[PDB]
Amino acid sequence: RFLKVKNWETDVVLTDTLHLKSTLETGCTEHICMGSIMLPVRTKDQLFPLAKEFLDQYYSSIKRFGSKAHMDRLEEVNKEIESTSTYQLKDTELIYGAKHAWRNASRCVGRIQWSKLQVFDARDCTTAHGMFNYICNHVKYATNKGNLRSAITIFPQRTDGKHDFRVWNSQLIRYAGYKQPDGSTLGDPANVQFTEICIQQGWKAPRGRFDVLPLLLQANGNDPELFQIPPELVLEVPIRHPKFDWFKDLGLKWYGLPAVSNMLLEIGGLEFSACPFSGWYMGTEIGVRDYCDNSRYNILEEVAKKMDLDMRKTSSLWKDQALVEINIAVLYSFQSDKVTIVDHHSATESFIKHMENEYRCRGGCPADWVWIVPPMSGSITPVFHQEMLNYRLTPSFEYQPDPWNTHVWKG
Amino acid sequence: RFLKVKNWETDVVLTDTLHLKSTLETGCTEHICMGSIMLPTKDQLFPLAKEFLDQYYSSIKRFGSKAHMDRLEEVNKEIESTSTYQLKDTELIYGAKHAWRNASRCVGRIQWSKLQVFDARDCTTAHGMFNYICNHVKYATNKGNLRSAITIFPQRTDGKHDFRVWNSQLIRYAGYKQPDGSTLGDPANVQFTEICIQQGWKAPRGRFDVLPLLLQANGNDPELFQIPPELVLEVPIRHPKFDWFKDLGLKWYGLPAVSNMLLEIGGLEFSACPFSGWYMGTEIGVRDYCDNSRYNILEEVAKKMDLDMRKTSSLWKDQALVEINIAVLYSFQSDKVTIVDHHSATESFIKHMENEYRCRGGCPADWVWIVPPMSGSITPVFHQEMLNYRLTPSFEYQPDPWNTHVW
Ligand code: HEM
Ligand code: HEM
Ligand SMILES: CNCc1cc(OCc2ccc3ccc(N)nc3c2)ccc1Cl
Ligand SMILES: CNCc1cc(OCc2ccc3ccc(N)nc3c2)ccc1Cl
Ligand SMILES: C[C@H](O)[C@H](O)[C@H]1CNc2nc(N)[nH]c(=O)c2N1
Ligand SMILES: C[C@H](O)[C@H](O)[C@H]1CNc2nc(N)[nH]c(=O)c2N1
Ligand SMILES: [Zn+2]
Repeated sequence: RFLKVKNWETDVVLTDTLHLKSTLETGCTEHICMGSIMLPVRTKDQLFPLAKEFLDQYYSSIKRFGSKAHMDRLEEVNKEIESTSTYQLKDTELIYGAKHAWRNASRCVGRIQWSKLQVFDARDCTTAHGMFNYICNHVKYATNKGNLRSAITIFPQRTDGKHDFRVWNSQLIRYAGYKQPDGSTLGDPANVQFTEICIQQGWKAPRGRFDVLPLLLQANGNDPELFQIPPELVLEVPIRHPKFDWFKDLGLKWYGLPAVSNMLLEIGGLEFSACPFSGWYMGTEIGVRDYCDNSRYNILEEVAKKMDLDMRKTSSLWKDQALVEINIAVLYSFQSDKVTIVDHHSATESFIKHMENEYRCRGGCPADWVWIVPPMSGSITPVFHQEMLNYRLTPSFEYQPDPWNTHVWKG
Repeated sequence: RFLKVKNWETDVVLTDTLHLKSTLETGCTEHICMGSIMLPTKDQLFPLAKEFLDQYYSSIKRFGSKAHMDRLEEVNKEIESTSTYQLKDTELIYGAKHAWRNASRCVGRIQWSKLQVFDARDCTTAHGMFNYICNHVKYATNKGNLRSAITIFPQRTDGKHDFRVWNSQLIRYAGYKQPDGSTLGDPANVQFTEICIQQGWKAPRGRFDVLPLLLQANGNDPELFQIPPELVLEVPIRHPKFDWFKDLGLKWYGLPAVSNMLLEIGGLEFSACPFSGWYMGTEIGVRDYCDNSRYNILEEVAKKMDLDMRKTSSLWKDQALVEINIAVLYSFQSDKVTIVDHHSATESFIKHMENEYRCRGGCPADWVWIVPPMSGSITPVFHQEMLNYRLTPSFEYQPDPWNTHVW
């Protein structure tokens, strides 16, 4: 079964045959589409087919399908599964799996970069302190004095699910939030709950509007521990605007390294509950979401005020005006400090090229339109007019519940 | 199976039960989501009719009543006898208001019940059609105080006699292929502007020439008609801050009146059913002016603003885009023509969602189409989870008439 997708600005039409390799479900049925829903212990019984399928994929990519190298690996993994109830990935296999999870991420606009991914094998890690060491190295390498490099660090896979390695933070670097008695929030509203945990776990909080949270790390299913990232490793950028000299006086900064640390990496049926990975920011992540979402730093009002905007009727589009300026500032500040960042036009254009290339070379490129289209100026980026097919391939990055909701406390 | 939707900006949760009444299909499966794809007999007809009449008599609190059963019987008889049937005016009105209500891509549905239905089922000719349309245009325009309306021409019979309005909107600007290679007027209407010329229209070859009407009655060849200019309200576009704006020579028409869709009620197919409301600002400003495949005025506007167009990261496309959309809203408001901004409209739609969840048990919505084409995440709909499914009565798409019409 072939499937065509069309781009209504260029009339370019592409055919998908890759969706036939799709395993997991979408949340959708013939009678309901849930494409806008945000969030729609494993036995040997189901493990080996996942192993085989994965290993068949792997040996195809290295062009050794059916070889003795292929077959003996299957034989090896097989035996290890019924003997030990799990199995270990070779280094080559781990690397492949990670890159491909990235490549399979249907919600990711940055996947043109997927082949260049520095994989750090942290599978020999046994403790929280060990975790801290690995993570510090990750940051230092990834940051690279502002010239950011994609990377992922991979901690021990899940076994019986009672011995999970988890990074409790949603991103390695992120600013504290503090609900005040009066109801106002200080710092980042997104991280209030996590800050409370951290504070409870012993963290002494500076209580400023921009405090870098401590790492909260759990190894082998033990109670998580706190660690301060050395400040010298945390690259931040003061936000200024090129024309408005009062912008700097708003006192905004942001960190340079987006490093997501709460997702689950699945490869050949193996689950990696701690797999922090990092790239570089698209400006609208900071400029549109981080500053301008109502449930976040919410500076729209103050920026609009300082710009003397007609804030009386929304039909003055003051909100829209202030948003654009804030995004201009974010990009200007990062480029001025030589810290890698991409604007939303550049990134969406790159993605379209990537995707075209993926259809030609791979038979498709699963993509979630709801997530790919940037949160401002949608229709003036080329992805808005791009039809996209959404489906799920393994290896994949998956959501997993907040560890504080599931963890069994020792003492 | 009793689905929940969450707004991630306000933590509001609504439970959807209304989807379980869904009749048509989505294009999606458990293996593939197609939510971003633009367009995925006597025995057939009675079930369809019964479902409609069931919901109608339920809506008037007469479910299972004698009147219900009597009507169900009467229609059942007519179908057996005539291989079709006719809607009582009340059913027709109910069905139209509900097809709008069920339009999952429409951000405007808060207004759904205040729709004026003009029954044009007695119409027989294209001339008759023209008269009905003129009347619709004048009622709806209402000197700039726009009112929603739909005019419904005879339903389909045997497919050989359909009524069709060939224009996609009653009012749209012509577009012509320049020898110089580019495009003058509206590029989206080039083939139609040709077909009108190709059918005898005398194009003034301008930039904003109102297209003529191509009306087809009873499966006949379509006829040309000019809307009386005094009925076409237009708005010159000026910026409230930039005086140079006026010299770009831009205007737009006030009445958005979609005319190429098929209205389906109780299994019957109204292939000619032009309807109209009022514009959300972005429809003209973001889409009609700045889409590359349209009037694409972005570059030129930005130039007038002397923005750094050397690198994409100066966000100059974004800056201009806002100003353009400010001007559109400013012009319409100043000339007292009804228009809504995307902040106001989306806010209303969330409130309308609330209402439909409460009073009806849900509200089908297509996020890809509800979220405006600019400033997406600073509108409430962006963080609003939605469920998409298809209820009847509905507006469906239908092929362009030329591709089908037996001449
Ligand atoms: C290097 C440059 C990259 C850019 C510019 C980029 C950009 C983005 C953006 C903007 C999102 C949506 C975020 C949001 O607004 O919520 C996203 C999603 C995502 N990215 Fe990328 N990304 C990059 C690299 C990576 C890397 C290195 C990985 C992993 C190896 C990755 C994996 C993902 C995944 C799994 C999602 C889905 C988020 C979810 O499902 O919640 N990305 N990307
Ligand atoms: C009264 C004010 C109204 C507003 C502000 C409004 C707004 C909108 C907008 C912005 C769209 C997206 C269209 C696009 O971007 O091309 C849309 C689609 C739609 N509207 Fe509404 N509308 C209004 C009235 C109506 C009326 C009176 C009807 C029918 C009786 C209607 C039925 C529809 C349908 C069926 C669609 C989607 C068509 C499709 O499936 O492609 N609307 N509307
Ligand atoms: C269910 N919520 C999804 C969600 C995903 C998130 O991860 C987004 C994400 C993931 C990987 C990224 C990699 C690079 C980059 N520049 N941004 C990236 C952004 C963040 C917040 C939320 Cl709320
Ligand atoms: C650019 N949009 C494409 C498209 C629009 C369509 O109708 C848009 C439409 C329909 C009804 C409307 C009613 C009011 C209004 N302001 N806009 C309205 C816009 C139908 C099919 C397609 Cl493919
Ligand atoms: C590719 C995508 O399906 C297509 O461009 C859609 C996206 N969302 C839209 N939304 C509206 N309101 N109108 C449109 O024409 C479109 N186009
Ligand atoms: C309800 C909806 O799915 C949700 O708000 C999505 C919309 N699109 C998004 N797109 C990006 N890039 N990031 C997001 O968090 C979201 N949120
Ligand atoms: Zn779907």
